[PDB]
Amino acid sequence: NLPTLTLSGKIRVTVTFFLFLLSTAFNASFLLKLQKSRMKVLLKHLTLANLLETLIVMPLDGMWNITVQWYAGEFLCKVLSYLKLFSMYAPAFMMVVISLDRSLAITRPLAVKSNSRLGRFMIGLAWLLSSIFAGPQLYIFRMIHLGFSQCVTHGSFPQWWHQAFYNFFTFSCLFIIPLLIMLICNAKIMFTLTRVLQNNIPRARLRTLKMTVAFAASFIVCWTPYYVLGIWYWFDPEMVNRVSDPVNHFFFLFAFLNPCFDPLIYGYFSL
Amino acid sequence: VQLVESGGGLVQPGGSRKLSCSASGFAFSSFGMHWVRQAPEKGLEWVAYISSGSGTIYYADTVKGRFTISRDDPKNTLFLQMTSLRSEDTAMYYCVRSIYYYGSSPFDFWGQGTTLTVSSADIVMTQATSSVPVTPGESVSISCRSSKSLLHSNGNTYLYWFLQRPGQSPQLLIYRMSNLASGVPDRFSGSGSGTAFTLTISRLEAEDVGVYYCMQHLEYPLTFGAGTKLEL
Amino acid sequence: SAEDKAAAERSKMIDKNLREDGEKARRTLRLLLLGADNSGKSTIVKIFETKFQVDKVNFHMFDVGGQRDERRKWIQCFNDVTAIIFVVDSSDYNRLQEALNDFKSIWNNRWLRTISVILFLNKQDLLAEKVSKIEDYFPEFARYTTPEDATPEPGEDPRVTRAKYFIRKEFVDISTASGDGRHICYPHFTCAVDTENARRIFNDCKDIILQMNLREYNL
Amino acid sequence: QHWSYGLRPG
Amino acid sequence: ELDQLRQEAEQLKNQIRDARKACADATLSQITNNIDPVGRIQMRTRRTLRGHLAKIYAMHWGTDSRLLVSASQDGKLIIWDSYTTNKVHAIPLRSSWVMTCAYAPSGNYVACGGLDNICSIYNLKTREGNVRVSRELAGHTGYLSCCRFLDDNQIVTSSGDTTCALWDIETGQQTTTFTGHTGDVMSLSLAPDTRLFVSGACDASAKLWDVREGMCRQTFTGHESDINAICFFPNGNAFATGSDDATCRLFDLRADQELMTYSHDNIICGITSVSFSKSGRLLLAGYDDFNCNVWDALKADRAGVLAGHDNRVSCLGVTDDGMAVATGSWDSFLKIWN
Amino acid sequence: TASIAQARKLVEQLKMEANIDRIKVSKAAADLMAYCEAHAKEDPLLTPVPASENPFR
Repeated sequence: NLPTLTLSGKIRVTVTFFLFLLSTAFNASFLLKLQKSRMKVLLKHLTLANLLETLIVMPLDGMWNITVQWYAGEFLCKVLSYLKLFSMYAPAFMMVVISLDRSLAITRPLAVKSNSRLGRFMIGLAWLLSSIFAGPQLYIFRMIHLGFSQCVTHGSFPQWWHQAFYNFFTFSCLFIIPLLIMLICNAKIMFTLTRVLQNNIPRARLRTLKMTVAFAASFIVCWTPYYVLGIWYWFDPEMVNRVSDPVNHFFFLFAFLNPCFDPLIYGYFSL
Repeated sequence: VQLVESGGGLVQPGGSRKLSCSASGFAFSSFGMHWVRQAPEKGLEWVAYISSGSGTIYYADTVKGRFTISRDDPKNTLFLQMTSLRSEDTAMYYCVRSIYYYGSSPFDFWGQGTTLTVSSADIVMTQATSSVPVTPGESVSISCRSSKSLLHSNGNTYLYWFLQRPGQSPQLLIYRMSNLASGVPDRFSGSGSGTAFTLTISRLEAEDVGVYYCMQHLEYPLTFGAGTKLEL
Repeated sequence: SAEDKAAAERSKMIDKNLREDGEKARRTLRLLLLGADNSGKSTIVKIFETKFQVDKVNFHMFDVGGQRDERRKWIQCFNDVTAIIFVVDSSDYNRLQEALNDFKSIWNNRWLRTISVILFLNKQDLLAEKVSKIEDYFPEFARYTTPEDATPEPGEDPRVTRAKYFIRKEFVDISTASGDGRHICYPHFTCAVDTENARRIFNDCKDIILQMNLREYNL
Repeated sequence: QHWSYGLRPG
Repeated sequence: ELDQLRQEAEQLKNQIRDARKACADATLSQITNNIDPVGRIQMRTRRTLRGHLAKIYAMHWGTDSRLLVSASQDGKLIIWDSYTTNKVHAIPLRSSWVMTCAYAPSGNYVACGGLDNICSIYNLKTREGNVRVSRELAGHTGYLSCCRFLDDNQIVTSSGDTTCALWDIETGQQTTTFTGHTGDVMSLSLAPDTRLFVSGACDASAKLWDVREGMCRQTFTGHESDINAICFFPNGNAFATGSDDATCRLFDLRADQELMTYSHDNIICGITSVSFSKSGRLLLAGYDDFNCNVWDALKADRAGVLAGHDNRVSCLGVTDDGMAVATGSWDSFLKIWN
Repeated sequence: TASIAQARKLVEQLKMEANIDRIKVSKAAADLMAYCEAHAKEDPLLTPVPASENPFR
């Protein structure tokens, strides 16, 4: 009934702390490698954003899980629920920016490289859009009592229609749209390479196909289970009473793999 | 090089009238401009200041707001618009050029000015005497005292000497209390201890007769000293 | 510091003007044109300088023509160019060994390891008219045979096409033997009356920038 | 869970 | 009688080599075995001048150790101020290609030059407030590589046409012509007495030039490759060379011999600039491996490193009072190390 | 012809260079060392100057 620390939770928070440590170590090593070019700038900023998420969200998620109930303060919860979604948006926008930069470099090399403003324009706009679209969390989230404690969106949104609308908006800005633009950008890269073919062009074509499929697979694997449970709850809120405790616990552990996977995949498929 | 100033005439008290300076024969854009007034049978007084790019404008404590300084680079014409005119403002305003880079010679050339007739923390600087009779070939040394020390931290003493021969415009003899400007005879020399400097001439000649002047260019206000009348 | 403020203002103005001047010239492609005197040095595009426009990108050419030989030093200045245009006279067989050696020297220069080289086998028509009378090729030429997948121009004689592809083969072979994929040649055949050369240079430059971007992004 | 998963430690 | 002339030349060369061997009873490295070291000279980038856009090819220090002049491939000469990192003038260039830049001893003039085959003498103390080209020295057939003023009326020029020629600014005519070398001359350095100057060329040799008489004095053939940059010891008796074979060497006029090989195994790069510290204990030298070193002239061992640059070091000069060092590289930046 | 003139110029230059008298290398080395020691206090880089008198710091 009242959410407590069942067996499915101690393991969850232990694994969450383990993933925190692994993500921090991996991204620190990747930053050390990158410090020692435009691609370098974008990759370094992406790894820094992944550090921001790993150091903000995973400790937050673990703290709620191991230490159930959230009473630290309405304002504190509101700022933390801003920082969470902000650090969540940042990697996706950075991925989109990287894909756009690659597409502009390959498809239109002569003209794209002529403007150095885009080196700062896109990196600035990624953070700016993250901050601007991550705000709405401030007004909804808040500390809620009744005498259980937890920080929930109940009441802020008049109807479940509005909850579905906001959830779908964040879903689109998080998962569907960044993946679609990465796929489209790499598709245009492959189309341009094919037109050129129609020495090293075949090798680059193979590596771009590998990179597209690898990033798609990693992103999908990470954010499929998360949003499967999310959509189940979203359309049929009763699933929690349709109790499945390990289900409710262990699927949202994967979405923190994306901060872990980004350094590895980018380091292997780039440098 | 030559500068021209336009204006002159009579203006009823409380009225207004604008002075315009025309330039010919130098890069007006790379040079700043200054305005210096002088009441009839009186001394000098800095009026305003407009720099290249019009991004640094200074005004005298007794002109601010009323008088405004504007420069037009494309057509080489400078304006110092004037709103409120009083008897104390009856003075024949001059114009002066100045470029500020290391090794520069600020206040190098002076125009001729137009005779305008109307119907405390500043760095004050005093000159010892009003007149000094002399003889040809005699070395007469002027004395001048600075209320505030002019040896700014960068090691430069900011004192400028001048000479307004009878019926002409000031010509700069020394521009930083030690350096001798171009086109002036080598006889003129500058000396300084740090608070009160002096100006020396090896051998007075016919062209060396006039009224000398001093500058205190340490800070935004520029204070002149009552001139010394040299005759023989 | 009443005067140092104006000095800083001058410095800021000078910085602004320098930035404007740099902006005006960043988006212009640079090319170095070098070749033999007998060759069509200046007829390809229709110290010395030249400018031409193609597809709203400004090509900026150069032609030293001021030093006899031993280019080992003034070439260093041209290590940021987009492509080097090499023009060789095909008709003059007796003056082809020197051209080949010059191409080898340009390709194997330590300061040009990343700079691609365009190649214009100028005087193609003259070659077509030179084989025929008293033209034994000094090198070996019997062993060669036109590649089966050759695509000669319509109405091109087998002798003409085998000679043409032999010249191109010599130059390309000199180009690949040492180049480690960083820079690649782009052969072309041109005549004095040709007018398509600007398009060819534009296409070569696009390909060069494309491969530079591929290398930069590890793609 | 950037959403609220019931009264659970999202 | 080609054989007779060849035999005479061979005999002269053999006699010169024998005299060179005879005059060398010791190596200065041995004599420097009883001299205290200098230790690690850690220098920091006190000022970083960021005006330029393209690469920097040459620069010179003013007589007051305060004004700096730099030439870059963007066709812009900038007269800096080391004490306040603020520019004074930005002289435009007719020819964007520049390989030399000079600053007059009296601070009045500044010279440029490059592939345009012409040396331009600019006027700084102009009554009209804009630096103007006083004259263009356009008698050369090759590309200029170094200009250095003697006074406000004579400038020396090294041109890849294998000839150096002292000029006269007023008449714009080649007052004297030096026609000895057999290859491109890349740099020259003026002696303090101003009655002599040296020029090293791409034939791996050096020659000292009698500015007045017009005939060379000595020929030094110690290098295995080009001689990009040459310096002149302040004492007026030695000059240090910078070659492309990772080697810097020391020569002495009176001895007329080689004295040092400032080189190391771990360097396989080239030397683009060379300069001497005021007291002569430091022989600074730029290098192609993105950084410039600080060699001890006497011991010849390295005594510091200046790793602030991320491209070829192209120029290097030490003030007339020894209070600073400046290094310009293809990174479009200048750094004043103290 | 050109070759004869070139050879004559080369031999003349070699003779002129050989005609220069030379001093011993040890004396030159001593001169260099003496000059280096003489102005040891006048080289800011060799002996880091006091931070007060340094015009840059």
